[PDB]
Amino acid sequence: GKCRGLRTARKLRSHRRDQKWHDKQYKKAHLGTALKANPFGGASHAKGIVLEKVGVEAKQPNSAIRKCVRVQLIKNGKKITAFVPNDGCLNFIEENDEVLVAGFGRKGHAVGDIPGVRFKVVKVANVSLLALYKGKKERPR
Amino acid sequence: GRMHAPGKGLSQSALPYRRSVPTWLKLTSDDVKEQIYKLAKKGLTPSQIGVILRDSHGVAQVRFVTGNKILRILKSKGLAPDLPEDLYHLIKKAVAVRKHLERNRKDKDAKFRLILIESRIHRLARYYKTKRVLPPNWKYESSTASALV
Amino acid sequence: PLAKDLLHPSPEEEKRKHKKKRLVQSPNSYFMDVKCPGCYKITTVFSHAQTVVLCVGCSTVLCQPTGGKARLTEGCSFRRKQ
Amino acid sequence: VRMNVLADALKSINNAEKRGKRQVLIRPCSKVIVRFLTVMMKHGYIGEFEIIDDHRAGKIVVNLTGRLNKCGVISPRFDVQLKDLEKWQNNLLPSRQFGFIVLTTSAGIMDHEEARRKHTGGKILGFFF
RNA sequence: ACCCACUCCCGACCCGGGGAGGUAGUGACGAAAAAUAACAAUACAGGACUCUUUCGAGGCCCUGUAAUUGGAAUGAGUCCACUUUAAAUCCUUUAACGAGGAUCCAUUGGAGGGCAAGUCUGGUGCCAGCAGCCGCGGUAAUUCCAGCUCCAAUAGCGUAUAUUAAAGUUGCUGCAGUUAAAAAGCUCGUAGUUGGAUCUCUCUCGGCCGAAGCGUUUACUUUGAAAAAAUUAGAGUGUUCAAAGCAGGCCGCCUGGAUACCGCAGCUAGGAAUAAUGGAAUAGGACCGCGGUUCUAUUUUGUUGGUUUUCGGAACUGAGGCCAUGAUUAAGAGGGACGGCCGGGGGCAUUCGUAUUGCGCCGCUAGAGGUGAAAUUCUUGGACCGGCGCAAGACGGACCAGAGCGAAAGCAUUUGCCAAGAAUGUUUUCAUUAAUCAAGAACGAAAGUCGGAGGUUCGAAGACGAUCAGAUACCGUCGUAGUUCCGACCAUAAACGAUGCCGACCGGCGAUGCGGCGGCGUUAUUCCCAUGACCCGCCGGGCAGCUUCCGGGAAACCAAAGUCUUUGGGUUCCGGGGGGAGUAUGGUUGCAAAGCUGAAACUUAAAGGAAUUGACGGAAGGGCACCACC
Repeated sequence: GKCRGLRTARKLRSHRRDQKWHDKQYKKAHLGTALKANPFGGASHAKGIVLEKVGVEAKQPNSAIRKCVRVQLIKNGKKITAFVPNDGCLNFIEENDEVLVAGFGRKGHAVGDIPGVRFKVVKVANVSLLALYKGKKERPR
Repeated sequence: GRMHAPGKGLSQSALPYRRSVPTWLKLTSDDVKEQIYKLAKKGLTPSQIGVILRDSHGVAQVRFVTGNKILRILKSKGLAPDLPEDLYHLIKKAVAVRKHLERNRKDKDAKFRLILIESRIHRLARYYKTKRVLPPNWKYESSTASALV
Repeated sequence: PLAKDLLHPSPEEEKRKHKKKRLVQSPNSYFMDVKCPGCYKITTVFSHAQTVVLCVGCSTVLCQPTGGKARLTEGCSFRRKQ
Repeated sequence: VRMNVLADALKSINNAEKRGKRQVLIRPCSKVIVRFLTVMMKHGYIGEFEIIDDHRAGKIVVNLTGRLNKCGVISPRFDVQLKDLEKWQNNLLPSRQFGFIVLTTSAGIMDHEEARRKHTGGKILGFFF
C-alpha cells in the first residue's frame, strides 16, 4: 500500500512527480524532445513552398491515391508532406508557390489511411482551398 | 514475529492477575533481598537469580514480594554488572561466532548469523545509550570485544 | 458465542484455551510443597522448574527439568498450593 | 506491529456486525476506544459494553445490536476546522439525515454535530453509520 | 489622425506644457442587448371540454404550399434640425422619404453510428474522393460528386494548435501490481515514515476588593489584531433591459459608495481531548526552619568623619524536621537468559556403498556396440560375456513423502568435533528497546572468466555415420572446453506462490511435522515408577489439503487475491495502450562475458487477459455401416 502519514507530504509529492514522467502525454509535453522534433515548432499553422506534387498510396484495406504535396517550411527549412484535402484541389496548386498548412487533427498523428502524413493544406497563394473549391475566389494572376 | 527470523511464536510467561505475595510464601521482603544478594555474589545474572528463586525458594515474583525488580535491587545494593546482561550475552554470542568463523572461513551461514547478531547488538547498544545506561562514547568493536566478555 | 456469560458455564472452555488467549490470562503452572520420605521439611518447587533442585537438608534430587513440567522423583509427595 | 488500537477495535466491531454476531471482543482497550464506543452507544448504534480489567491492558466485550452499517477509522488524524467539517461530512457520511463523524477536540471526544454546537474543531478519529 | 475639454503631473505658474492621458480611425480577440416579420378574412387539416351518426352537420381553439387576399406596424437605410463634444463622430431626440417575391433574400457545418437529421434521385465505379474513430467507394454507394429534402447552432459557424474537465487513464480525496503493464533473487541495515496500555488562594489599591506569573514547551482548535485597490463572491441602485457603472432618490432636501474571503509564515488570547515532550533513582530532590559574607543608591537636617554593630541580594557546605519521601503495568509487542527436545540448516574431519571406466590374471568364444532400420566404432594384438583382484574420479539409489530445515540460492551414506537456529515450556529478566526501509552491506542455482589440482562419467564446439528434397538438427559413434575440488571473479534465472513485509479481524473438517499438557487400554524395557512404540484428545507455532452463497474477482480462481464508491492500520519497491527497446547514449562495475542505471525520433488501433461456442490436432478414450474388417 501507499504511505498515510501526516509527515509524508514530501514522499507523496516526490513520488507523484517521479511517476508523472511515465505518463506518455506528460513526458511528451514536458521533455522538450517532441517540440524540437515538431516541424511546426509549436505553431498551429506554417507557411511553406511547394517543392513537388506527390501521390501517397492509401493503406492496405483501402485503395486510392491521396494527392499530397511536399512543402519546405519558410520558418526552419524543414520538408513535410501535406494532404490536399478535397477533390480537384491538387489542380489548384502549382509548383514553387506558397501554401499555408495546418495539422491534420490528431496532434501530430497520421489520420486515416494516409501513412506518414500529418498536415493538410489550408491556403494556396494566399487564397483558401475552400474558396477555390467553392468557386468563391480564383488564384491570383 | 521475531526481529531476525520468520518465526511467529507465541510462547511466553503468563503472569497471574493477583499481584499479592502467595499465602505459602513466608519469606520477608528482606529475606528475598538477602537471597538475591547471595546469588549475585555467587556470580549470577538477574534472570538466573529469578529462575533460582522461582524454582527452589518458591518466590513466584520478586517484584511482588520486595516491591522492586531484581536489577534495581542489585543496583541499589551496588553489585549490578557493568553492562546489561542481554547486551552482554549478545556480545558473548558474537564472540563465539567470530571465534568459530576464524577457523571456518567457508561457513557463509556463520557469517550471515554474525551479521544478524551484530545488528541486534547495535540496536540494543543504541537503545542503552539513549537511556544513559551506556556511556555515549561506548561502541561495539570486533577487535577486542572478547575482553568485554 | 456469548462471552463472559454465567448462564452457560465455561470453566471447561476457558481452561482449554491457550493461557494467553483466555479472557483474563492465567498461568497453567503451579507451586507444590514436596515432602521427601527421607527428609523432614517442606520444599516449595515450581511445576515447570528448570533447575535440578535438592533437598534443603540433604543431597537428593527432588526433580529434573524436562521440556515442560518438571519430573519428580519417586516417593516424594507433592501437593499444589492455592 | 500494531499501531492505532482504535482502528483494530473498529475493524473488529465492523467484522463482527457484518457476520451478525451479538457480541464482539476488543483487545487492547484504551481511553480513546472507550470514548468512541460511548459516542456510538449514546446514539443507539452498539449497546452496552463491559470492560474486562486485566492488569496489563483491558479488553472490551461490546454487545451488538444490528443497527451499525460501518464503523471506520480515519488515519492519519487530520486536523479538522469548523469549515472543513462540511466537506468531511460529504466525503464520509452516507446521508445528511444520519451518520456521525467523531472528533477529538479540546472539549472531549464528540460527534460532529456536538462539535458544531460547541463551536470547536479538532482531529478526526473516525465515523460510524 | 484631433486635443489638452476630462484625469492628473511638471514649472517661477489661477495663465505655459504634457503622443502621460483623453477623442476619434482600423477591429467578428472577446463580452452584453437584439431585426430578418406580425395580424385578420376565405380553403384545406386537426381536434373539441358541440349535435352526436366510426355517414355527416361544424368560422369553438388551432395549421399550411395558399408562394390567396388585405390593410395595419416598424426600423435597416437616405436625410434635416437639435443634442453630444475642446471640435466633431457615435448613441439618444424630431421631422421628411423608407417593405410584399416585405428580392430590404442568413449563414456555417452536417443527414450510417458515436450524434440530431433521407438504404430519395442522377453521376462515379477500391477511381475520384469521404472518413477525428469505426468505416464508405471494386454497377440499387443510407457515407464520394450533385439536385431535392431534412437538423444543429445562428449573426454566427467550421478548421489547426496549446490547455482544462471528461482522466478513479497520475488516484491526497482516489487507481493498480497471481494470470491483462507491474513485488527488488534474498536478507540485514542509516536517514525517512510509523509507532501498545497507562497519570481527574501570593507584589504600592480609596470596588476573599486594581495583580502577578518566574511556574511545565509546543503541535491542534477557537478567538482577536494586522493585512492595497482592481478581480472573484456579495448588499443597495429600472443602464429603457443586460454586460456594465457607482450611482442615485424626493418636493433646496434625503441617501449610498456596504460586507465577506485574503491560504502558509509571523502576532495575540481562551480550551486542554489527541500527539510529541519534561522532572526525583550514586538523589549535588521538593518544603521547612538553623551555622556561617559582602559599597548593600542611606541603618546620623550634625560640616561629611572610624558609632550604615542591618532588614533586602550571589555564593559553598553541614546537622536536622518533613515527604504515605521519589521506580505505572509487565503488551495474545520486542530483545535476552534458562529447560528438554527437534531439523536432508552450515563448516571441518572421518567412514561406507554399489555402479562406471580403466588395468592385471584366468575361462570360453566370434562376434560385440548401436538403431524406428542401419552405418560410423571395438574385435582371433582375444572384443562382448563369466570370475578373482587393484586403481581412479564422480555420485549417494531404494527408504524419500504435496514430509523437514534454511533469508533465499539450496540441503540426503556412518561417526565425531565446531558454532548457529525455529517452535514449544516458563508465576525468569530488561522494559518500548519496535515495524518498514533511501544510502550502505552479506549471501546468491546454472552457465561463464582467471590461476592451481584432478580428470570416471556425461558433454557445448568439432569429426564421422545416418535420416532428409535439403539437416547445417533431432537419432548413433567419438569427443574439446566444461562437468569435480581449492583460491579469486560474475551477480544473473519461469531466482515463481509469476502473489513485499509487519499487525488485527472474519467459517467448517480431517490429517501431518515439532514441542508441551491430559487420558481407558495394548506392547518393550524380560523386575516398581519412568521412558520409548501405538491409541484418544487439547494447546501453540509450521508445510499443506478438502469443504463452504464469509467476502471478493473480468473470470480463472482465492479463507486470501476477503474485511473496497459503506473507499484511510503502518511502511518499502514498482506499473500507466502495443511496438521502437531494455535498444541508443552517458555514467558506473567487471580481466572478459557482461551487470546496474536507462531514452528519443519514429510507427501503430489495437496488442493483451479470462471465459464460451465451433473448427482443427501427426492427443486420448469410445460407438457404428459387408459402400469397414474378420
